[PDB]
Amino acid sequence: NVFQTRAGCLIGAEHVNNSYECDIPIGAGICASYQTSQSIIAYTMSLGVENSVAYSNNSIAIPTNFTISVTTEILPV
Amino acid sequence: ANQFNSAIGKIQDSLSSTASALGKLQDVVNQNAQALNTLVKQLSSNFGAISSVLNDILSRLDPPEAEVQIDRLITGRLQSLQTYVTQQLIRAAEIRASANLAATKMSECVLGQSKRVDFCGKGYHLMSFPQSAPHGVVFLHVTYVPAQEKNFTTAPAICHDGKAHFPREGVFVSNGTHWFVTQRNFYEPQIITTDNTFVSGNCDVVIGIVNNTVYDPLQPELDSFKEELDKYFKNHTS
Amino acid sequence: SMTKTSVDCTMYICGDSTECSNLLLQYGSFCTQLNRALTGIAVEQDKNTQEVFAQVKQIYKTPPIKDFGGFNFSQILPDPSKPSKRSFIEDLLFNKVTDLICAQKFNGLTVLPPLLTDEMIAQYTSALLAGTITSGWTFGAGAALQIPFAMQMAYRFNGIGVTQNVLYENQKLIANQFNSAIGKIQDSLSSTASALGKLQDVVNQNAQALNTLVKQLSSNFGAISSVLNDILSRLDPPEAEVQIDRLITGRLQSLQTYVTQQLIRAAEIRASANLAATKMSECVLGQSKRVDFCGKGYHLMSFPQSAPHGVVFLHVTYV
Amino acid sequence: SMTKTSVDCTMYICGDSTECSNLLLQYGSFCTQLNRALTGIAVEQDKNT
Repeated sequence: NVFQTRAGCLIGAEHVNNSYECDIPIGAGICASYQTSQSIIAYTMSLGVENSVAYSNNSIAIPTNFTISVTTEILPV
Repeated sequence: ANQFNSAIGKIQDSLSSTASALGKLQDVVNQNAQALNTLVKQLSSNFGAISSVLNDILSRLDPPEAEVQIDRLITGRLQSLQTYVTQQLIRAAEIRASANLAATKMSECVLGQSKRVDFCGKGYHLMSFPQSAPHGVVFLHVTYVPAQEKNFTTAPAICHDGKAHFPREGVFVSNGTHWFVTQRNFYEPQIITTDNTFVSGNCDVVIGIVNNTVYDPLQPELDSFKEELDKYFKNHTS
Repeated sequence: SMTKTSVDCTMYICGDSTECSNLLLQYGSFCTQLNRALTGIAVEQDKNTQEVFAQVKQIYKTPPIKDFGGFNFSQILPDPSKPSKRSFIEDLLFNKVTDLICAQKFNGLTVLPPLLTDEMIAQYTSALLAGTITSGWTFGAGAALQIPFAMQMAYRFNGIGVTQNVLYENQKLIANQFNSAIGKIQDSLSSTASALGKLQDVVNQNAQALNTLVKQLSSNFGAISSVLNDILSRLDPPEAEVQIDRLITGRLQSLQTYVTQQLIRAAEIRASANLAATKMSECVLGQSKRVDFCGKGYHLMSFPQSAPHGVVFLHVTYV
Repeated sequence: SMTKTSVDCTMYICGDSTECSNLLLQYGSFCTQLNRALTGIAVEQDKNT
C-alpha cells in the first residue's frame, strides 16, 4: 500500500472514496481511521450528514416539544 | 422532573466511562510536571565541560584552571533556568486569560441569567451549577433545547375591517382551516383577539395579507347582555 | 490562523558535520524544549479554526428557488459554476491578501499544511449564511426551524425597541438601503486595500521572522568563518572545537529568540481567536444587545466571510 | 497603557566607541529585532488610548 497525497508519501493506509466523521488529524483535508480483517484507511474529511431545509414564504415551524439537557464545561483556574 | 433528574444521572456515567473530558485539567499538571522534570535533567549534562560534578572538577584541576570549567557549567545552567522562567511567564498568561473567563462564566451563568449565545452553552440558558475540581472548576449548565417540530402555514397580517392587525407577541399560524395565535418557542393555539393584536396601517400596504375575522372579547359580553335584554321586551309589553 | 512552522535543531545549527553531532548532544534536551514548543503552536492553530469557522456540525444549503423579500444576497452566496466554492465578496478578500516558501524550506524551515483547507472554510461559511437567511437564530439553540424572512426582520426590530409595524411600510425602502450598502463593500475593498492590512501584518510578521532567522547563518558570531567545512579543512580537530563552539552557542540563542517570539505572538492570535469565536456566536447566530460589540448602532444580523488566515464579519446595524 | 520606552542597541553596549560596534555586527540582526519589539510596544500603547 504505497500511496501519495498532498501531505506526502503515505504508506500503510488505504484510500476510500466515502466521507465519514474522522478523528486522527493529518492535514491538507485528510484523515486516518482504523476500520474494516481491519486496517487503517485515509479519506477526505466529511462535513457530516446533509440536511436540506425547506424554504417558503408561508411556511413556518414552531416546536411542539422540548427536552431539558445538562452539559458540562471545564476550564483551568 | 423526569428530564432534569435523568440529565444529572448521565453525568456520573460520562465521567466514569470517559476520562478524557477532564483532560483539560490534566494538561495543566502535565505541562508543569514535564517542565520541572526537563529542568532537572539539565544538571546531568556537561554543557561542553569535562564533567557535571562540581567536586570532580575542584578535586582535579587547579583553582585558576577550574574557573574555566566551572564557568562553562554556570553559563549553561543560567540559560536553562532562564528558559523555564520565561516558559512559566508565557504559560501563566494563558492561565490568567482562562481565569478571567471562568470569572465571567461564574457571574453570568451561575449567579444571574445571561442571554448570550454559546456563552453558557448551546441552547437557551437557564441556570448553571459550579463544581469543585483540582486546579480548576467544572460548570454544569442547564439549557432549554426544543425537540419536536411541525410545519405550519403563517401570514404576515390579518385583514378584517380594512385595517391591518399585527401580532403583539408570537406569530399567526394555521392548521389548514382556522388561523391560530401561538408563540415561536412553544405551540399554544389561541384565538385571535383584540388584546393580542393592535391596529396599524391598512390592508393595501402589507404584502401577503389574508382576509379573516377578528374575535373581540367585548362583543359577546354586550351580545349576552343584549340577549339578557331580549327577555325584557316580551315582559313589559305583556 | 497563523502560519505553522516546525524547526529541526540538528541540521539548522550545524549541517553535514559528524563531529558537531557529538558536541550538540552535550546540551541534552535543549532540542526537546524547542521542538515541543513549536509543535504545540502547530496544534493550537488547528484548534482555533474549529471554534470559529464551524459552530455546528450540521451543514445547511440554499434551496433552488430564491425569494429574499426584495434583498439581494447573491453577493455573499457562493457560485456553484466556479471550480472553487467562493462568494462574490470573497473574490476581493482572497486576492487583496497575499517563491518565498520553497526558498526557506531548503535551510530546515518546514511549513506544515493546515488541517483545514481553504475549500472547506467556504463550506462552513455557506452553511451559516444559508441557515441565517432561512432559519434565523433557531438553528443555534437547537434544530433548524424554517421561518419566513419577513418575520425574521420583525423580531430583530423588536429586540432593539422598534415595533414590527415599521418594517411593513418600509419593505420597499429598506430593500433599496440594504442592497446599496452591500454594493459599497465591493468598491471599498477594491479602491482601499488598507482595510485588510490587519491580515497582512500576520503574514508580514511571519515572513520577516523567518527571513530574520535565516540571515543569522551568514554571521560569524565572533568566529573565523560561518562555513563549517572551511574550519574543519583548515584548523586542527582540537583547535576547530573552539571555533565550532562559537558558531553553535551563537545559533542557540538566535533559534531560542525566534521560538520565544512565536510563543508571544501566538498568545495575541489566541486572544483574537477567542474574540472571533464570541463575535461569530452572538452577532451571526443570535442577536446581541451589547454596545460596540457587533459594531456601532443597533445590531440586527452579521454575515461571516472567508479570508486568508482570518475571517471577515459583515454586520448589519440600525442607524 | 504604559510608559513608552526606546532603547538604542549600539549605545547600550558602549557609546562613542567602534570596538563595541565591530563585535555587535558579527551577531547579526539582534539590534533590528530588539528595536522593532520596543517600537511595536510604543505603537500599541497609543492604540489602547
